[PDB]
Amino acid sequence: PAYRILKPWWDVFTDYISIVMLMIAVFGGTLQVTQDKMICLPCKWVTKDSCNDSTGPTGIKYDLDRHQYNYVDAVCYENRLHWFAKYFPYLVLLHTLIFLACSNFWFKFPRTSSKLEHFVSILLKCFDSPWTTRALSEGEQAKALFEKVKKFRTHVEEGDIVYRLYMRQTIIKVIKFALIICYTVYYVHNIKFDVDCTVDIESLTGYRTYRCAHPLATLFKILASFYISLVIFYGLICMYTLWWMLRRSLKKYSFESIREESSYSDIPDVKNDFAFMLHLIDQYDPLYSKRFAVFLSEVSENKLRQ
Amino acid sequence: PAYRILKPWWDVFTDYISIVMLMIAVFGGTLQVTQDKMICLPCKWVTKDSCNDSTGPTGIKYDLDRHQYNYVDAVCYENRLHWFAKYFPYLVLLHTLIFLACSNFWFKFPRTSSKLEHFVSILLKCFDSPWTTRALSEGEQAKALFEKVKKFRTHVEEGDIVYRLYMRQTIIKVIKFALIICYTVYYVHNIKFDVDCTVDIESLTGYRTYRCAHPLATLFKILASFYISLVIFYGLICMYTLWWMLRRSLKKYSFESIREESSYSDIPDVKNDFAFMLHLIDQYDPLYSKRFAVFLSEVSENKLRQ
Amino acid sequence: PAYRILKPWWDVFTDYISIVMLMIAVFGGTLQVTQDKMICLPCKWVTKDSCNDSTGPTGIKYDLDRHQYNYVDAVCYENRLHWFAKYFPYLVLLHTLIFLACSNFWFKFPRTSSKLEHFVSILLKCFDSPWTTRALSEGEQAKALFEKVKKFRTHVEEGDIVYRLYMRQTIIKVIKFALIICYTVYYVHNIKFDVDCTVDIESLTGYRTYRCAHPLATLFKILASFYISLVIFYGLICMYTLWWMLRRSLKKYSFESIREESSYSDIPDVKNDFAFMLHLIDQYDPLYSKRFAVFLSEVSENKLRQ
Amino acid sequence: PAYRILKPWWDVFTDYISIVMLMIAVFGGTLQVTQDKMICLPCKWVTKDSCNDSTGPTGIKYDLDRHQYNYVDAVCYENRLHWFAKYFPYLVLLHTLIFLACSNFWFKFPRTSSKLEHFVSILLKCFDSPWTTRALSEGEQAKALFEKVKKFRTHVEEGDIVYRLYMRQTIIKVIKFALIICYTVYYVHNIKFDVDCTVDIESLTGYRTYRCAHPLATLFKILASFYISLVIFYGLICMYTLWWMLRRSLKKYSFESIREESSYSDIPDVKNDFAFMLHLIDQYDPLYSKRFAVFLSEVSENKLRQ
Amino acid sequence: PAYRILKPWWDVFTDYISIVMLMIAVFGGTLQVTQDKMICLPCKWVTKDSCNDSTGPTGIKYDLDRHQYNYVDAVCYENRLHWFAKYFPYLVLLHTLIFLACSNFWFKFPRTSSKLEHFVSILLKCFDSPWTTRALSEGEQAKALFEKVKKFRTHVEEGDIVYRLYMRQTIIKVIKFALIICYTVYYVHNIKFDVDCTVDIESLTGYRTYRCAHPLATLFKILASFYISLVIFYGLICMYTLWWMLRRSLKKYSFESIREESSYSDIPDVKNDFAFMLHLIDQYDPLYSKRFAVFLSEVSENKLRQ
Amino acid sequence: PAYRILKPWWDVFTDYISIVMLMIAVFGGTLQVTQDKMICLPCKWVTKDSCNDSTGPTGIKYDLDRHQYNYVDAVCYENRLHWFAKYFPYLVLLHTLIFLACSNFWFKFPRTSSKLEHFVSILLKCFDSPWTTRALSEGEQAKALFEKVKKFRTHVEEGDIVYRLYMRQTIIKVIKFALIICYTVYYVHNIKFDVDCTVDIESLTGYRTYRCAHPLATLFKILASFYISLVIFYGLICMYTLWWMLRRSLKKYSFESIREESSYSDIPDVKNDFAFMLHLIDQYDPLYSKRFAVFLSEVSENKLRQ
Ligand SMILES: CCCC[C@@]1(C2CCCC2)Cc2cc(OCCCC(=O)O)c(Cl)c(Cl)c2C1=O
Repeated sequence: PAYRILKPWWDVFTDYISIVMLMIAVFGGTLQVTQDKMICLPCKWVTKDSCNDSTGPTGIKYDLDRHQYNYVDAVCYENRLHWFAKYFPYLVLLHTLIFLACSNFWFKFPRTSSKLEHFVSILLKCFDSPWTTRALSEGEQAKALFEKVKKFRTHVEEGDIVYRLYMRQTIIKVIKFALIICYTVYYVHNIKFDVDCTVDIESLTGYRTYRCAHPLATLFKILASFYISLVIFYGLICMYTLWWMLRRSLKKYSFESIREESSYSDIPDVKNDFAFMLHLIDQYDPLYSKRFAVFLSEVSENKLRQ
Repeated sequence: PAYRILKPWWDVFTDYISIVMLMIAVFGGTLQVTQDKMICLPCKWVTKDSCNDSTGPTGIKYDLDRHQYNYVDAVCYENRLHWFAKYFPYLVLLHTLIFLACSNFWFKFPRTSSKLEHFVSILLKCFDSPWTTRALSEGEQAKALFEKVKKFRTHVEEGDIVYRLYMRQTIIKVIKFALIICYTVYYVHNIKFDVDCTVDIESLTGYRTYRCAHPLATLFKILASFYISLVIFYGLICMYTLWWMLRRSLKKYSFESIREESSYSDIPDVKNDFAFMLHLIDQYDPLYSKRFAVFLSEVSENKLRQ
Repeated sequence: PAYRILKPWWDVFTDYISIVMLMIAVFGGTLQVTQDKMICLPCKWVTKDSCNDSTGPTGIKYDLDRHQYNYVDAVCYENRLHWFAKYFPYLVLLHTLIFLACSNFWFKFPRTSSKLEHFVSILLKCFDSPWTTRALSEGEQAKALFEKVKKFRTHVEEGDIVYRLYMRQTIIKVIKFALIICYTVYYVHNIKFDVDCTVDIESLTGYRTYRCAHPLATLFKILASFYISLVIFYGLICMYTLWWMLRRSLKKYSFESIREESSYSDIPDVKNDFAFMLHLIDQYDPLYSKRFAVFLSEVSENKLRQ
Repeated sequence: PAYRILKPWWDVFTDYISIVMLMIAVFGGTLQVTQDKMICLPCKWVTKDSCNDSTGPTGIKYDLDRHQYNYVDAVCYENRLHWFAKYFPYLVLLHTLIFLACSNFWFKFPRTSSKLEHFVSILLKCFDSPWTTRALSEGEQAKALFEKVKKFRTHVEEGDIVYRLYMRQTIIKVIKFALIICYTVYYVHNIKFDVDCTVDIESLTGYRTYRCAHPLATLFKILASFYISLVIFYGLICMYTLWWMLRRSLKKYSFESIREESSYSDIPDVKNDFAFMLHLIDQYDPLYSKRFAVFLSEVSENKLRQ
Repeated sequence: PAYRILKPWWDVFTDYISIVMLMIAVFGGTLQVTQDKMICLPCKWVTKDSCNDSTGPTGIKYDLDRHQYNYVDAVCYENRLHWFAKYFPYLVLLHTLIFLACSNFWFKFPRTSSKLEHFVSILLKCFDSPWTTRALSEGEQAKALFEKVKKFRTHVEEGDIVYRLYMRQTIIKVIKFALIICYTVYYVHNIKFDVDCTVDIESLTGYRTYRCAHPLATLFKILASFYISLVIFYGLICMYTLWWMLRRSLKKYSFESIREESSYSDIPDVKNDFAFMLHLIDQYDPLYSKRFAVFLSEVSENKLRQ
Repeated sequence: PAYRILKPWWDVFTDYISIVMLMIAVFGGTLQVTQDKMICLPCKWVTKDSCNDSTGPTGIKYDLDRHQYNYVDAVCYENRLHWFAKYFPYLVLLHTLIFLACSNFWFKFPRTSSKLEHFVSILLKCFDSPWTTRALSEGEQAKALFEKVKKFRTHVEEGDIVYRLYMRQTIIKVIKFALIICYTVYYVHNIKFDVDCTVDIESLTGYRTYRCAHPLATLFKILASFYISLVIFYGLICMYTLWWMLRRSLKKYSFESIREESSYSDIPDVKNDFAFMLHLIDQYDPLYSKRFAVFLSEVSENKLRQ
């Protein structure tokens, strides 16, 4: 609904990034179940579990059918291949859904969605107010507004809940980024084209060690190296937020910059949880606060009462 | 329709969980009919239905074509493989559709949908009522409302039907969870990569026992271990409900907390099935009851009659 | 359109059942054209068209290529396999479309859709009628309603057509259920995994008899055993209907239960085809008849005329 | 748009039939390009281009690779297979699109869509007319209607164009049905499972004659035998139309059955092309003519003029 | 938007033809990337790059594996096959998109879309005009219309731009048709089933010449022969247009046929680019001009001024 | 929303081009993951890593199975094939998304979307203004408009931000085009059908060098040669823009061409960032400026004040 203004500039970049993070999780995923087979050949000559080396030349005959090649692929794809290479597309999906759903969980929990639901309502109407024109430079209906916003100020003034949740979201969408890099940089070298496996199934095929190949290992390094670069730019967004979300100390509002402009001084600072909801709407666009900066002044209420 | 308020906080978490439970039933299902073949090799040397064990090495030749390998796969996939491994994706779909449809069956049965249909109607209007402003702090049209809600109170006051059905839903969406864990934890070890089969078809192939492999056995342990963890968190939701749905004993309402605020005392407790429909809307958000806490007071009716 | 009230409780269960009956006809169908191949091996040793029986063991060599195996599969899938196993998904689709379309054919035939089209119209307005409030406890516009419903009573009072068609639908949606069970229970044992075929093509392959396998035979027994259980529960719905649709003998209406409540006695029973359209709307919810139980009373017409 | 009334009962059945005719053309078509391969084996022993006939038995070795089998399939699928078996799904699509598009071409040609566009307009308003209530039993605005329909009668009264086109549609949607049966019954026996081909490519494979198999030949007989039965029932619809479209001889209208009911006699028969547009709307439902049977009577115009 | 009237009868046929032209470009295209492989066999005996010719018979053994057959297919499909056979589905798509997009480019270029945007606006209102009723047989608001259309006549009267573009479209959608036939008839014989190739890769396979087969060559002759017949019927549409678009010489309008009917003579011919926009709307349906044939007459303006 | 007028003619062509650029990135991409295999044969005779050259002829036998051919394909597709041939479809997608998203980023950044959001609003209303009719040839409500646009002129008059961003977009959507041609023309010759590889895996297969083939190399030259031609035509669009975006020097507006027409001279030039938003709407269509050319004249304000 009408929550576009409620999202600052930095949380607009993030909503697009958290999609393209998902696009390379379904594209890498459909490409990993349809395919991501392994090819595997035995090594006749071997030295310590390593394929050492060996008129016109001719092929080598291992005397193996197709099902023995297809059996050893599954073994050397299940056992001697890192779980990160096989599950990378399913894993970035699980994480980006968290990074995404955490943002919107603050809009679904009814203890907090209700407070947002009517706060943006009274600001959206106050923006369109003929009296704000005169103050910036059948009134009894407009008096009920003054009593509404006076009630809605005294209704939400007991404690912080949305400033608690929205502070949790940027506390937990930074730890994840700090957790992602802990494992996604430490396990990307595990994926690689050339794979050697040794699985002890001599009884079936006749060989010990099998050199193998993972053809999509190169295409997953690209997505992974494109993913984590699509997550530090994400992480740089949320870092400046907490730099901005604690330096300001916005437990209350500061109307001191407009009280000179209106020259009324009958408008006091709002105590808690009415500032913060207002503080980011001014960070979105600074007009919507100065038109709401008049409904709290009793002189303006008096001039409206006339 | 306008039933969002009618769903408490715990039944909001559940509607999302009952989707992702389904997403891993269609994804595991398309991946089980397209594929989930079995590979199978015979074991030349065997000791009690068990593949015991056995210059440069060379392959083993079983002298089998492709159709004999493709025939024994079907046999050892039909007979010597547990039904739970093959039907897991179809089974969680059947169950999550029950877990899902049971929630909404209370909205379709016309004996009960009708009662919900107009109860939320009179609350949605009473929320938007100018007279509630004065009481919280051409009236003949508003008098018809007082007679409507007095009639609608005496119309629904005979017995409990929605409190019967909505009590059935959380009685039967707990037994299922208790039934799921009885079988889904006891049969997940049945699925496994390495499979040995012995099916007595020597007349066709020439061998008795065949070692086999199920490559998706690892991918189904993950979904199953992800599913049941996506069902105890579900089950923890419905457990607190019955803790909450019996401790309160909400056969009637308790207006005693607002009768001090209004200071009217002309508003009596509603007898049965008008409280419970109101009791969870107050559990959703506690405003919608205090604005409906005035239309029952005859002094307020008298002041409205003026 | 506004026909939801026009459908009793039992025909609400049925509309969902007639979908899931279709879901296992398209899922079983896409799975039967994409696949449902047969595997087939010859039997070197045979006794009366039956594969009798026969250091380390070795494979048996039939000296057949892939195209001879692929040719004999088509033969033993076309000739020695029951049509019910191959066409089950296409057959339940054909039947559920009949079971489904018969329900809605009563809404498309213009001789009967027209009568339904305005009957529900005059009831939907009469439900919202201020005069019904006073009777339950610029009138000239409401007089035209009294003349409309008096005309619409004398307009539809000649014979039964919707009571004829809606009686046909539950006469023909019971015979089908009785026809389904006659063949679907008598032919489900025909589908089975192990198949033996004998097709007399020695000239091409060299063998007489071929043991075969149908890997989806187990997955079709499940859908079939799930289907017919999804059709007797359907059939139990329509059985109670005719128990209810003949015991009542609703050729006319019985207003005798409300004539005490209104205490007017100026409202006579409606003769034919105006009761039945009204009789099931009262079976849906019993309010919509008692508000329509006043527009037929000439005293109420007189009090409205004042 | 509002053209539902303009379509009689028989052209309602037809719109559904002309869909399911198409559903078995896309289903038979996707199933014919994805697959509909041919299998082909050579016949070592042959007598006049016919595969005559021929301890434990053993396979026959033709000494052919896979590409020689795959080459001869294309030849014996291109040359020795009837075009009707390969193109049946594309052919019923081409025909059902004609059967379908011909119906709606009468709504697109602007010389005739315009006439339909305002004729249904003046009937749709006249149906909702308070004056029709009194006649069936600020008027100057209603006078303009009388002059509108008098003008719209004299505007469309010169000749027949929609009665020409709609007569063409049922002249050409009967000849096609008569053309379909001429070829679709005479060529269905051409499709059959067992196929023998002889193509003179000894230089490549080494054989003259090849027995073959067409596995979908049985599934196309079913659709074809289901299609033509889905076209004679179609053809039976359009046959009764011309029985009905010529027996009536509806070059003009006959208001003689209502002139007794109104007892005005100031309403004359409409000459041409205003009757036929009205004649089928009465065949849809007979109410819409008797309410339009008053706007042409000058006494009614006079009583409206008062 | 409301541009349906703005399209004559001939440009209505064309919009459907330019779809079915596209339907056989995506159907022929999906069928050409999924498949359209080539089969290729070597010719042991050859005379001048031509496969000349050559108890019970036996197969010929070329001693080739599957990858040598799969390598020579790509070569003889890339080199010795005409580009028209491989790219026909992609080529008719490119052309039909031009034939299609050129029609609608006249609606997107803002220099001309603006002129169309308000011309149809003033005609759509003037069609619904009570004063046209009297002339065909609070007026100050209608005076502004007379001044609007007098202004909109003097606003668009300087030169021809839409008559320039719409003349370009039928100049360039005839040259293409004349270009299509120049190449599509001269290259359809290139596609054919039997293909002989000779590619000089003896070093890999061992043979010089390879007979091949293109199984879809017959299905592309049908679409091509169906396509070009679906483009001359298109081309016959645009030919009559220029016969009609130059014979008339519609640089201005001719109101001489209605000036007798109105008998006013105060309505002069519109100079340029107001006639042509009006000339084709009369060619669509001749009513919309005679109702617009009154707003230009100063006597009608005078009678409206009264 | 209502931003169609805000986009000049050249940025309308571009929005379509930036789609078809994407259509050949998803079509080339689905065709590159589904397929784009490589075929590879060894060369028995070789001279310096080059396959030199070599009764009836017979095939060459390399004594290789299918898995050795399938292993060497992956190697010679991963190592000896240019990254541009494999990643071309993924690369044009990444670039066209930038070319596309950069255009619309100027509409999402809230510091600039807000300014556009109300500028087009006041022009869209002023276009529909009765007073503009008189000037081109309850007014207190129209006075508020004059004060609104006087305020909205003094509100946006401090600096340039949208003229900064929209200047950045055409500075960065020209450098990319200049960067595309730097690499896309220099790397298209890398893709080619015939490929020779040499990868040093003698230990597994037995050969050193393998001739290979890339069958889609011809289909990617076409898309690439079609792509870059679909990007210079794009690049020609943005080049004329900067020719037009600097020659005009539109830091302010020039009302001198209309001040003769109105003959008021009370309308001064707008200083900065109100001209440019207006300058391109006049470049779209020159009407919307002359109707907005009156609300700034105090004589017109005075005549409106009367
Ligand atoms: C005698 C060995 C050399 C010839 C081949 C070689 C040895 C094994 C393969 C090549 C040809 C072939 C083709 C086959 O079918 C291909 C299915 C692939 C698909 O489904 O795409 C099968 Cl089964 C077999 Cl046994 C065989 C052979 O005897």
